[PDB]
Amino acid sequence: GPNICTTRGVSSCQQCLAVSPMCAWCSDEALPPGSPRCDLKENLLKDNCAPESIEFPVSEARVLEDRPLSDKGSGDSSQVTQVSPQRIALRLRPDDSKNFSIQVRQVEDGNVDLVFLFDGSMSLQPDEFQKILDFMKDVMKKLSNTSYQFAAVQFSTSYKTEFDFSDYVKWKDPDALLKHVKHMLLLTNTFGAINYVATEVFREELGARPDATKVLIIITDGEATDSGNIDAAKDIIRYIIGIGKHFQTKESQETLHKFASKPASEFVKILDTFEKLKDLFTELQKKIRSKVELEVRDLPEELSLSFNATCLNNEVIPGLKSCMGLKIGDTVSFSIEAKVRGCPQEKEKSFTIKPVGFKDSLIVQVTFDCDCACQAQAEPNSHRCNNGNGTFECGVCRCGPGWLGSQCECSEEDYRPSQQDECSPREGQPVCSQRGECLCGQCVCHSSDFGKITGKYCETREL
Ligand SMILES: *[C@@H]1O[C@H](CO)[C@@H](O)[C@H](O)[C@H]1NC(C)=O
Ligand SMILES: *[C@@H]1O[C@H](CO)[C@@H](O)[C@H](O)[C@H]1NC(C)=O
Ligand SMILES: [Ca+2]
Repeated sequence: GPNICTTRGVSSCQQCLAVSPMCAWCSDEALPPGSPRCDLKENLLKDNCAPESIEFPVSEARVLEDRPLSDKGSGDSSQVTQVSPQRIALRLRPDDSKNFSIQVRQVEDGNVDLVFLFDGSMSLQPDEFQKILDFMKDVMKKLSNTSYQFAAVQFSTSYKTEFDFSDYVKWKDPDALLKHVKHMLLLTNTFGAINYVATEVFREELGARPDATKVLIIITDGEATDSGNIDAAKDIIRYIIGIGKHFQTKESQETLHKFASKPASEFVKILDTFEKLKDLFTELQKKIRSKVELEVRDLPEELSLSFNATCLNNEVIPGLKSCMGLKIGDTVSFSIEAKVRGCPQEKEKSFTIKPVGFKDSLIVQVTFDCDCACQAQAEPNSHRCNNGNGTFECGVCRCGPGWLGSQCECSEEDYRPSQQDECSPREGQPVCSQRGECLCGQCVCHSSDFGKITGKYCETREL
């Protein structure tokens, strides 16, 4: 049962490869033109196509850089490795796919650049504002000897950095970092405050680490008094904590959703009192650095990925690019499939697959294997195609303007292949009255200076 490679009526080696990854092509030259050309390599070999003429590329995945994951008890010896492998060379056929895998293992503490964006509006009692200050001092005192880095920004009507990352690293003293804070006692411009942090606090000159996890703890006691968008803070993991009587109604709590990351059930936290601020972050802190999540950069438009995750105790979750509830030294893995659509023009592209908050990454160098190697001697104007009327690449003719056929001979389109038996009017007769040649199931009459020959079967001579 002639399958996809044979059926599609292909006219060259390139679109034969473009039919399907399983298709191979024969370029024998010496072969009855109406023989099969695009088929599986086994079927091509089953007929007597010259075995060395067969073109059958195969997609492949080759590991280039495969530093092993670092173990627990790791000194910075050529730095630590948390993603393996780190570079892979992918070669893909037209519309083909190829799987690969990566192990991820959090070897190090986990670098987090955390910003406190705390409400300083007029609604806060002097004690409540102090509870917020002591909350931040508590968090920083509890995390002094970790890879956490802290910045704090008070916002009301205005936005003010009380200290940034370079200030925290330099002093490491929560009391001294916050001693100058004066309660603003004004409005609640949450939109502009989040934009301020995203562009004016998360900056490398001010101590921010470019590969660290960006976290935003927003503490507020009322709805925002400004408006706009926070597109500039899309790359920051944003928690928001609404505290007090102004978030009693579920309506008021829902206004906070657009400020926090998704889903709101994870990143929006509602409290009735400021006393519960100590215990609340204690639980938040457990989900900040306990999750590996794959992040795809520079993925070409013609490429699509699918992920199957093995997330501790061999729970094989199809669809997931993340695993949560991880500890130091745990190892997870992801099976990744990359399918291309057709064949892009730029034949070499790269992209990155990286865990959020990691410097380690997997770079995937892609090359698309679409052309046939028999473009070597493609013989334009070949004597196999009516002398000039066709280019002879890969053992067949690619017909120039006008002409058609196996050899570029049939000129005016026969269209419907039908049969050569439509060249003689009845079963046993010779074709074209013996005054012409059957070309693509249609008679083409012998030319003579003695007179024209016409008719469907070249029966009429005009002397
Ligand atoms: C800070 O914590 C790390 C974590 O083990 C420890 O190795 C280091 O000695 C601590 N520093 C001080 C000054 O205690
Ligand atoms: C994910 O698992 C499904 C079912 O086992 C399989 O069909 C698919 O190829 C897998 N994908 C990858 C990228 O391994
Ligand atoms: Ca308020």
